[PDB]
Amino acid sequence: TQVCTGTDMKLRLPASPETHLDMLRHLYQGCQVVQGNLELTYLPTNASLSFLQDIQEVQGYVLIAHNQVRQVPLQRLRIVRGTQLFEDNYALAVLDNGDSPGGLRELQLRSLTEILKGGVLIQRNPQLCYQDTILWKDIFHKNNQLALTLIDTNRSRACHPCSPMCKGSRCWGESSEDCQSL
Amino acid sequence: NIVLTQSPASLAVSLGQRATISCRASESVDSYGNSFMHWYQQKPGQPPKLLIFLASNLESGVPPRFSGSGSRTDFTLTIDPVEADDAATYYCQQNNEDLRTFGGGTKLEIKRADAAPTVSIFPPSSEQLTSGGASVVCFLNNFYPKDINVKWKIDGSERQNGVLNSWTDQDSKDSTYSMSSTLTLTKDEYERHNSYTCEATHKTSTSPIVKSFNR
Amino acid sequence: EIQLQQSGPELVKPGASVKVSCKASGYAFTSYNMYWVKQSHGKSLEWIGYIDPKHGGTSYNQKFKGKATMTVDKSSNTANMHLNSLTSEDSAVYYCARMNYGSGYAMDYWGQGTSVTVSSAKTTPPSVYPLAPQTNSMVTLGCLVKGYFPEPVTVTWNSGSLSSGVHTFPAVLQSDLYTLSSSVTVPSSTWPSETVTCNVAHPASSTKVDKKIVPRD
Ligand SMILES: *[C@@H]1O[C@H](CO)[C@@H](O)[C@H](O)[C@H]1NC(C)=O
Repeated sequence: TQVCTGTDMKLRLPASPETHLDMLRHLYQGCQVVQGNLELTYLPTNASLSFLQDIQEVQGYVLIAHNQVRQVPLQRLRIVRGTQLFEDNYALAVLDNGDSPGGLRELQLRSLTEILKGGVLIQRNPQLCYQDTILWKDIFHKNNQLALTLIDTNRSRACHPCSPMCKGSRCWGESSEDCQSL
Repeated sequence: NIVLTQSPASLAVSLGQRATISCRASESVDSYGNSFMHWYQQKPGQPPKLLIFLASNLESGVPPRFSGSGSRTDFTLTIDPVEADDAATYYCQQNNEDLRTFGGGTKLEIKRADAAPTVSIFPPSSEQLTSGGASVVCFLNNFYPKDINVKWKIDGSERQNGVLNSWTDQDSKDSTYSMSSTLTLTKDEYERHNSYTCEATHKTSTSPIVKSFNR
Repeated sequence: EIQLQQSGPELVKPGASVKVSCKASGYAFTSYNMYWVKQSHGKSLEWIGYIDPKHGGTSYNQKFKGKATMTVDKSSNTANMHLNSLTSEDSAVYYCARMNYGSGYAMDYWGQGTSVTVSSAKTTPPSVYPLAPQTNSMVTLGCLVKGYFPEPVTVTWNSGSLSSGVHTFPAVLQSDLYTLSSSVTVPSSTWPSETVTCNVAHPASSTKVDKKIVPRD
């Protein structure tokens, strides 16, 4: 498969919106396996992110933070290995996305079935729905001994229920294609 | 859940001998080229202390008399040479899954030479008698092994009811035990009789050690 | 040096709740997860959960979900564990312990433990009685500490200047009262010529008493 190298920018503000998006597009276009951390930060509402759509594996951690963009197209992401972790604890960190209102509306991690190491931190995403419905224990791998969670569900909009097609009312978004594969 | 089964549950080892404690896991505790097995020492009334981490790594500051070996489902803590300060309970613990589990513990008794108890009997205090009660106390101090029999005799007749016994844990310096036996009576019942005796029978002699007083 | 300082022993009524605290010093508190562990008397260690102090992520043993709640107070470098709806089966020693990533997530520094007693029995100070004894070269003296609740008491001899040769026995509970004894052995040349006094502190009843040992007839 096509591999790319990840970043280690964490929450630092980029030097320029243009050079930032250009760097991410050139890094991840066509990429399937990120050998490193997938950090997606400070992206504005009009950001074109189709270049992420082939990512299937992240070897480090995924950080989605300080974005106004309403969707992040990671529907093909199947595994986060967590060989590096955000704050040495979290394999998936979704932070401060927000503030039509800006801000991530759904995670839409339809293919995510395994986190091998590290936990899940979801904080201060005022338009984010459904993150409380996910059974994270079905995603943490059996040898993941940092399977800790903090899922902030405070939000500023009312969420429509998971699709009635979804078993156990667990979903990554409103669509019947967004049910959690359990 | 990974179940950890320690063997033996207790053992007695003499100074200078080798102690071997085994931890058998119900499934592998290995992943990513690591054995997620650790070992702790807990002295009575203290927190556990880390000895060995990741099956074989000696924790800094721990004497190299301690070592760990093994892999997959079978692990061993070795103490060689055993020293008096090793009297303690030892635990294995794994975290190859998020659910941490511990073994049931192995109690290590230090085998020293047998020692007879030093026996002392004490009458009820005038203060307690003034309050209406009457406790007779017998101390049986610094003996080994722990097994011991105490008998209370009142005017030559044995009394079993109303006796409370308490043992210390094995001493970390001299590897002995001590015990107290307390016979509690009412003042009026205490005043019914004259001779009070505690008789200590211990492996070190066929003859009991007898201490007595007359009210 | 790294230290984890836990709050003192707690007596709580059945059905109530208790907060156990664990103050960390000697390292960056928010850079390490904190484990919580239960040990019932004479039993093995049980994992309750662990918490990340920086962002508050938690992982609980399912067995303790909803009995225990872990929180942190970063300003005071303190991890707290709240136990709710307490029963007799919650009487135990509770430990905090630091998680070490590099050491395979081992528990490398432990607090001293907080003993929680769940009970309806009333706090009662001890009665302290002298145990007075000669022919021998060493003489054994003692103090009987009777009828107190809850644990613990602290027994010293000569205000702590007699520390060698002491045995303080574990307390035994009877009809909601504890009793224990303490013995001290000294050269017959130091008693009765010089005085020997036990001092018994019982913090839960805000008492501390002295009993001088005088020869029996
Ligand atoms: C997105 O919006 C910003 C203003 O917020 C603008 O400067 C930028 O050129 C826009 N980008 C695209 C691709 O339209």
